[PDB]
Order: sequence, then C-alpha cells, then structure tokens
Amino acid sequence: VQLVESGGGLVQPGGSRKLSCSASGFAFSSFGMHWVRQAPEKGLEWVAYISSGSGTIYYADTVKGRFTISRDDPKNTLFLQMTSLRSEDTAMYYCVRSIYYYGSSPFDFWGQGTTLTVSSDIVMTQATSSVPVTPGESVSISCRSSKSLLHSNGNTYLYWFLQRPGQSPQLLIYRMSNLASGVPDRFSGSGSGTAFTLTISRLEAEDVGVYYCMQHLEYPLTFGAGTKLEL
Amino acid sequence: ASNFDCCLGYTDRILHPKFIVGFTRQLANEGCDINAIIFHTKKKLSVCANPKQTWVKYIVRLLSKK
Amino acid sequence: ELDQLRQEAEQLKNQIRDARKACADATLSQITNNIDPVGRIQMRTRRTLRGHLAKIYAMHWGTDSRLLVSASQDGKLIIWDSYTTNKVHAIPLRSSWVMTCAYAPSGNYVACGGLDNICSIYNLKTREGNVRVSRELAGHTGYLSCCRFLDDNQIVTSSGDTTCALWDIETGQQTTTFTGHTGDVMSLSLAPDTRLFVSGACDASAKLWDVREGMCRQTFTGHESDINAICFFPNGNAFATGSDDATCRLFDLRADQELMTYSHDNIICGITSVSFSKSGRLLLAGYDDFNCNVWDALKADRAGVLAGHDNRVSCLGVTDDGMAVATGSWDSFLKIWN
Amino acid sequence: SIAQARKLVEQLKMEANIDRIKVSKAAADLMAYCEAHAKEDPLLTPVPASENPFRE
Amino acid sequence: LSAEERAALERSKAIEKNLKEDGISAAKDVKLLLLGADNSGKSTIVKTTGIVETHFTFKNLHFRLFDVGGQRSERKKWIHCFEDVTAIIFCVDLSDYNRMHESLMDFDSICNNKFFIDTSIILFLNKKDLFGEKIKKSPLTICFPEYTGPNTYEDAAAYIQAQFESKNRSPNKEIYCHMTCATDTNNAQVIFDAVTDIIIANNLRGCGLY
Amino acid sequence: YSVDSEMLLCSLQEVRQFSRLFVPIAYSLICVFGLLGNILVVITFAFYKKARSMTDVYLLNMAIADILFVLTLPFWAVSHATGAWVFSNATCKLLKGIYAINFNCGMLLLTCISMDRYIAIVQATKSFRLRSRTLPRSKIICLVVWGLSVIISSSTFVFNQKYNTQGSDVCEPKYQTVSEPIRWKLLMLGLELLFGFFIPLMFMIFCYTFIVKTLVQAQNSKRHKAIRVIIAVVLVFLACQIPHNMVLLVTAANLGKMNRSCQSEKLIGYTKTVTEVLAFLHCCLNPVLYAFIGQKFRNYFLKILKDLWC
Repeated sequence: VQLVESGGGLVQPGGSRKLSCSASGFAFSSFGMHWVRQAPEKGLEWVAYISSGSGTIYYADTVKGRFTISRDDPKNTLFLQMTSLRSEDTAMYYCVRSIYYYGSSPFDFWGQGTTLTVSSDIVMTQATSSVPVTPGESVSISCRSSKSLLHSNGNTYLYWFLQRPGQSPQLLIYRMSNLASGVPDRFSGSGSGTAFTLTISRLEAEDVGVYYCMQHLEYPLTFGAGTKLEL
Repeated sequence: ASNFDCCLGYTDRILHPKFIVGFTRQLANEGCDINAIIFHTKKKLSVCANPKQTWVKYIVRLLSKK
Repeated sequence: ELDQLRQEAEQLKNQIRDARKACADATLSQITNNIDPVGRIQMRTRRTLRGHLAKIYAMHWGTDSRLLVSASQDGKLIIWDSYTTNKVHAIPLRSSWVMTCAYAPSGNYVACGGLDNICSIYNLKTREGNVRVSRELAGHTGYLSCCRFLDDNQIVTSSGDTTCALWDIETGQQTTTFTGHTGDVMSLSLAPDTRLFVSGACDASAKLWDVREGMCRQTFTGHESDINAICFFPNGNAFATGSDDATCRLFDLRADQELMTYSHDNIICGITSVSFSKSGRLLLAGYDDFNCNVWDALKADRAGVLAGHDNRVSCLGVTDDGMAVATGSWDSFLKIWN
Repeated sequence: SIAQARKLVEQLKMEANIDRIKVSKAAADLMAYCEAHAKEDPLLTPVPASENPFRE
Repeated sequence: LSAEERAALERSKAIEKNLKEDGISAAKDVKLLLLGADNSGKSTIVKTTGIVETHFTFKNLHFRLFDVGGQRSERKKWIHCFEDVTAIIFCVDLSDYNRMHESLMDFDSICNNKFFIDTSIILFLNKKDLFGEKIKKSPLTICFPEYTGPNTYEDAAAYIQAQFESKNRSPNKEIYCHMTCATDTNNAQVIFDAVTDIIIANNLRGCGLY
Repeated sequence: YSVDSEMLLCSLQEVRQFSRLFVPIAYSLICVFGLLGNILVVITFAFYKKARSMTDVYLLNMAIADILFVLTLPFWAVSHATGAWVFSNATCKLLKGIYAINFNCGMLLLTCISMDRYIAIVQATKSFRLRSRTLPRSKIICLVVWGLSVIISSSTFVFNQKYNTQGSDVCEPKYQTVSEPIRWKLLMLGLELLFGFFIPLMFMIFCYTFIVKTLVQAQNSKRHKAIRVIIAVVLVFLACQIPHNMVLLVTAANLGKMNRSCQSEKLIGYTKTVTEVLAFLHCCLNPVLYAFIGQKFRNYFLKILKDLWC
C-alpha cells in the first residue's frame, strides 16, 4: 500500500491550482476517498468526499461551490481542483481511503500530505490542553459529545486517532469498542450515551502524541480540539 | 345506420304546381351521396329533381307557405 | 488359509449379533409413553434471497449467526447479510461444477470443492481490497462430497474415491488418511467437542472414527440403500441418518443398537438433508417431492409441514442460537423460516 | 487377498472389546437432557414480536 | 437510514447489477457432453485428471465440449450436474468386435434415463476404412452372430446402425448418426448442421405450432 | 303526372323486414358462444403468471381485444329490434368509438405473431447467437400497437353524432363541418379498407411462405403437424375476410354516379348484412383456434381441469 500526493507551493491570492493524489499497492476502484486539511497552529478539519463509482459527492459548508473533486479509475489518480483561493486556506492537505460494508474499518490508512501556502451540526469538546504524564502509569482521555451518537442499532459511531511529532495521524479505535489491526493490546475504549473515555495502561516511550476524537453519525464529519501528552 | 332510401336520378319533365302538396330535401351531408328535392303529389308517387333549375326553385318558394 | 480366515470372520459376526440382542431390555416406544405431545407447529416465510441464476447445491451459517454463504452452478459464491438482506461479497469461481462449501468458526476463511478433485481456501480480510485464493490442496483421486473446517489450520475432506483424509492448511500436505469404507462417501459430521466424526456412504453403512488416533471404533448397519445426509444430536451421544428409501433412523453410541425409525405410508422418495433443533426435540428432513416435514423426535409422528419450493430441496440449515431455519433449492431462491 | 483378510480379522477383533449399557439407561438420559433444555428453545415455544430479531 | 448503512446499500446495488451482465453474456454458448468408450478416437472427433473442458469457434458461434474421463465412480451420483446440455455426442469404434456389447449396453443405459427424456443424441462411427479392410477375411458373424447380410462392406454398416435405432424406445427423441473416415474428415460442419435442427425443434414447441 | 318509372324513390322497406328478424338472432348467438369461448382462455392463462412468455403474451392480449368487442356488441341487436335509438348522444359517440379501437387493435396483433414466428424459425441460429428476442421487448411493442389503435380510431369519434335522417332517431356519422362531403367519406371508407385487409394480407403471405420453404428441408418428426397447421390458418383467413372487403370496394367504385340503376343498389343492400357477419365470425373464432391447437396450453388446461374437479 502507498498513497503519494504532489502539486502546490506558494500562489497569488484569488488565483487557482490543482492537487493530484496517486495510489499504488491495492484495488483503487473499490474504495471511497476523502480530503482533510490541517492549519499551521490548529486541529484537523474535514473538506470533501467522493464514493466508489462516482455515485455520491458531498462538500463542507465553508468551501461549497468553490472547490471540486474527481477520480480517474483507469490510471488510479484522485484530483482536487480549487479556484479563487482566499487568505485562510494556508494548510497541509491529507489524502485518506475508506470502505463501507458490514464489519469493516474506515479511515484505516492516510497519505503523507503536501504543503500549500497563500501570501497576504454535532459539536464535540475535549476539556484538556496538556496532560502531565510519567512512564509506568495508567491515564484517561475524555471526549464529551453534544447529542447522543447511539442509533436504533446497538453500535455507537466514535473513532480515536493519534498523531506523533512530524508524521501522519493513524487509527487506534473504530466504532467506540472495536480495536484496529496492527495496534497493541494496551489501549482500551468505553462510554455510554454522550460521555466517552479512552484508557491507556502502562504507557511507554514513543507513545506520546496529539489524540483526536471524531464522530461519523451525520455529514459533515466534525473533529475534536485535541489532547496533548507531555514529556 | 344502413340501407337508407335514396334518390338516384334527377331527369324529369316540368310539373305544373297544382300536382304538389308536400316536399322534403335529401342532403349530400347525411345518409346519401347527392342532394335533391323529392316531390309528393296527390297520387302516392315520389318525383325527384336537381335543386338549381328555375322551376324547382320557383315552386318550392310559393309552396313553402300553405 | 482362505477358508480358515472366512470362518474366523463369520464366528465373530455371529457373536456381535448375540451381544446386541442380549442388551435390549425394552424398546424406547414403551418408555416414551406418559409425556405431553408437542402440538401442531406452524411457520411463515420471513425473508427471500434472490441473485443466483442456476441450481443451489450447498450453504452454511456462521458462529455470529447473522452472515451465511451459498454456492450454485453459474460459478459464483455469494455471502449474504440475513437481517438487511444485502450482498457483502460475490466471488468469481475458477471451475463451474461445485458440490460443497464451508465457513470457518473465526469467520476469516471459506472453502469449496467440486468435480475437479481440488479443494480451494479463500482468504477474507486481506490488507489490500479484493479477495484472493490463500491455498489449494489437491491429493484426492475422485470428486469431493463434503468438507468441514476443524480449525483455521485443520480441515477434514471426503470424496467418491471411497476414502477421507485430514489436511494441514499451512504446509498443504495430508496429515492422516481413513480407509475403512467400500463405497462412495456422501456426507460427514463433526462432534460438539471436535474429537469424533461419523460418515455415511453407498454401501448402506455408517462408521465412527477417532481424529487423533486414526482408526474406526463402531459400524452401524440398518439401511437398504445409499445414505445421503447425517447429523449429530446436541448432547453428542446419538445421530440421525437420511437415506434414499424414504426412511430416517436414530442410533445411540453407549448402547450399540438402533433406537427408532421414522416413516409415513404416503411418501415414497429419498431424503436429501437432515438437521436437529437447539434443544433437540424437533428433527427437520428435506425430501425431493418439493416438501420439508417436521418430525417429533420421541413420539415419531409429524408435527407440521413447511410450504413447498418450485423445485427439489437440496440443503437446509438450523442456526446456533436457534431463531431461524434456512433452505435452498433447484429453483435458485433461498427462504428463511421462523 | 491375505492382507485384506488379516486386516478384516483384526478389525472385527477391536469391535468385540467394547462395553455396552442397557437401552433403558441410554433412553432415560436423552429424555432427561431434553426436558432440562427444552424450556428455553425458540423453535419449540414461539417468542413474541418484541425479542424476534427478523420482524420486530 | 444511517451514514454507513446507506453506503453499504449503494455497494450492494453495484454488486447486484455487475453479475446480471455476466448472466446475459453466458447465454450465447452451446454446451455439449462428450461421452463414449475409451480408445474410440475421441480426441480426433473433438477437433488424477478430474474433467477436461475444451472450446472452439466455427462460423461465428462459440462451442463448449466437456469430456469426463479417469473418474471411475458411480455416474448417476454426478450425472445430475449435466441435466440440461444442448445435445450429447457418443463415439463407437468398429475396428474391434470385443467391445461392441459393452458399448451397446452403455448406449442403452444413457439413452433411456430419468433426466435425459427430450435431450437428442449425435452418434459418430469411426475408423470407417479400417473396418472395411478386415471385413475381407474375418467374417461379420463373430459379433451380432444372429445375422450379418452380404460378406463385403457397403451393406454391413447398415446392420449396426439398425441395432442402435432398435435400442431407442423414446416417443420424441432424434438420433443424428453420421460416419467418420480414418483421421482426415471435417466434422465441425456435421455438428453445426445437427445443432441447427435441435434449436428449430425447441422453438416450434415454444410457438403455437405443434 | 305523365312520368313513368323514371327517377322514382327506391323503397328499401322490404330489405329491412328481412333484416329485422335475421340480424338480432345472429348477433345474440355468436355473442354468447364468443364470450363463453374466450373467457375460458383468459382464466387458464391467469392461473400461472410464472413461465408466461413471447407468443403467450400476444395471445393473452388478443383474448382481451375479443372480450370488450363482443361485450359492446348486443346494444345494436336491441337497436335493430326496437328500430329507434333511445340512448343518449354520449352512447352513440362512445359505443361506435370503442368498437373501432377493438377491431383495429385485433389485426396489428396478428402481424406481430407472424413476424415473431419468422425471427423464431428462419433466423433461429442467429437469434440464439445475439440473444435478439427477449421477454421485456414484447411489452413495448404491445403499447405501440395500443398507441396507433387510439390515433387511427380518432377520425371515427370526431364525426359520429345523434340525429333523425328519416322517421325515428338513428346513430350515423354526419359530415356538416367539412367543405367537400364525399371526399372525406371516400377517405374514411378507404382508410378502413387498407389497415383491415391490405396490411395483414402482405405480412402473412411473405412470412408463412419463407417459414414453409425452410421447414420442408429440415430432418425431424415434428415438421409434419407444423405444415398442416400453417396451411389451415392461411386457408381460413382468406375464406372469411375476402367477401366483405370486395362488397366494401363496390361501394367506393360508384359513390358519385346518377345514371346507376336501383336493382343494382337493392342487390348490394341484402348481401351487405350477410357478408358483414363473417367478419365478426372470424374475429370471435380466431384466438380459440390459435391457443387450443397448441400442445403445452391443452396439457395445462387438462392439468387444471383434472386437479380442480378431483
């Protein structure tokens, strides 16, 4: 598996540019695809999405009518065309794959991301900024929701992501309880209704990063503020 | 419907008006092919004539009333 | 010494015939009096699955008891979600003629074998998107009848070569071979503790093997035709055999005799499939006259009739928690009952 | 031929070393087992439309 | 009616639509079952081995031949799978007469069956010139000893063809018997002709005619 | 006065006295047996929707085109008896209108069945190869047949009215609107002649020639009965239809003459009732022959009879 994307540098304000994300090492035809932004001193936020077979398209509230998305199945490439750029789109842009059927893990693999610069709903809150830590101790991260994310079916739609310093963020936990493949057996997840908890047991070195909280109940996908673990 | 009685020929001699009491008008619009003026005399006959000749027009006027 | 060995075989057959006769104090039909009857049973068709364009031959539930598998002659293998009734996976098959298919208890693997004398393992949950073939095991001489996943690295397979063997999926070689029978083996069934299995063949007999040892212990002979279907009792101390002369039998293991027969004077055609209920008080049986009967398992009388398909009932399965029954047939539609 | 005979002789020997119980005991056990578990069987005794996971 | 449950439904309709396109594509093929005795020149006619499946194309039409050899089990048990096949192609060798009685009973077995009521047959007699060479010295009274006819070739073959028609006791089943000459005869044409009548005959039943 | 046997009105009182007793009984008898004959076929098909296909769908549509036609029929036997149209203007505009659609629709389904059987046998090998003929297609063609039947019948609805030509009230088309009266009559007469007799005649003879041509060369034991059915169906159509369409021409030939004699008109008068019934005889007999000759239909009819009766 390898997702690499390129194109974009510094532009003139109110211009235009294209972003190209080229995939290799899997069946591109089958998966859906997202675009996700990250401002230089802020958290993550959603942008756009296209389904498999180009059947359904959705955009964000902020960028509706200004940006456009398209895929090329024969050559395995994803395009994002953006026109009349304002002075608050200065951010990295990530390229994320996902799949939907009974018992699967969306947002499993992320891209590397390109730096673009421009020269001049469900509300979710994490009541933490920096949490003091020590190795060989158990800790707890708390994400509180606005309304209950439980549907008629038993399953609750809540995901937990981790970002290490100077790298791409990865999936830890999907659908609240279930654990992602390749992740160790130290992490555990619990919660009921609108209050949730991520519990870590015997934390060790190379396990400190910004932990993010995301819901997948309604479009558009809102993220958390993020929790930092110190040295 | 069907089998509607029609007048085929026109050809006749002129008839002095005193042998005429009653008359009708055959229509080319409805039932038959041609249009004509049938004449009923005291003897139970059924004389016919084309509508445009002077005598048929002269008698039909005078015997329109009484 | 052929005449000497021929009598030594006879004298022992005369002894075993007098052992089984001197054990029977009474029949079950005497002891099963003074109990309340089941009373008329009735079930309606809850759901119908459509997509296949040819005869359905096999199917299997999963331990989850929400997802199931099925196979047909068109060369496709579909995985259904029984609740929302939508397709999860549809796999293109290599050779068109398939007879059997299995589903692993972990829910990570699928098997299927046909008239190519080859059994193919398919790996679900790959790192990349698509499904592919994990391993292929071909060591048999005749067509494959049945196959059952013992574990994620152990599978049992019977054939029309009049033998069955145990495989190791990781190395892809035969571990042990079982040789007793003299006719084509039609079906087999695992015990609840995955220690013992029994098979039934076209010499009108059934045998009981030992997986870890590799020898037959007992042989049960009570039919007059080819045995088609076989199934263990939930307790794991009895089984029931379906045959091609419109009769089902009930055998015991601790006592070596046959304990009961099930037959009606109307029906005159062979049985294709048998299966027990969760408590094991009902016994379902598929016939080839477009009809599926429901027998009482102690009184030995009919307790109900499931509504007919357009063509022959080939395969039926009861689920683990025991909520539903599912049946397939040659008119290419699946139906779920309750 | 001798191989098939010498196998079949030793096969019939092993089948004659089994210890058997009466039909009465093996009968009462199956009847005893069924009575205990039959009370929570969903096909025998129908569950209502509340807990039925197929309709409602 | 959920975010994920709607995407899962969209995937199902994509699968549903995909396999029906293959269903239409696989209905434009002629399936043929190739039975007969072994060492009967079966290979020339086509122009732990489980099953050999061949394909050719002639005059813009796709043929599929399924040969069942080296199985050695109980036929009836696995003849259910080949229940509908456009036709059957049976092969016999006149070279040796001591495999005639075996081949004749075998034909009689397949001809009158539960599943093959209306399925018509094509019957190829091979090694034509080889049979007609050894009719000189070795008389025809060795097989079918009750009667033969004239000593020489031309009116002998008639007697065998008569036995195979006598074995047919079906009300509405045709047998298109042709003769093959050595290992240098065009047979694709002979089949193409025989296949046509079977399609015409099936369409007449479908129509108001007959 | 002195005029003798020249241009005298032609009395058609006698020709209608013959008609008074003859017309009602013929309609009444073929109505009952016609309705009884067809309703059987409509029920037998309705038993199993499953396995219905191709020629069966066209046969089912024909059976429907016969029931309505013969259900509409008895109101004119009541009119011929009474001898005065008592029913409302809307009745004369409806009953004459619908009857035209049912008759016109009946013929375009026969030419469909003919072209269906052509593709089936002559191009059997090619039709199998391309999958040319499928079940859903037929339903589109049926809608197109019903489409044209509405359009062609339009000219009938427009001109049909209620008025009193002679004696008591009658139900006839009246041309008061147009400029040229006889040209529109000649157009409306000619329109029915072409679609009635000339479209079907050419389509049948072409198809049923090239079917028989290839079917005599084929080697089979089923080709014998097939030819006997074809010839019989072709023979009947000619024996029933020809007389009326000849009489209908004789009308068109002299619809503007004045010298024409009465004896000629009187003779055409009688035979127009006698030749008119044979068109209704064929229309009510046709679908009963087509289906009942079929082997599969006859077997399934016996199946239901021997199962339901017990």
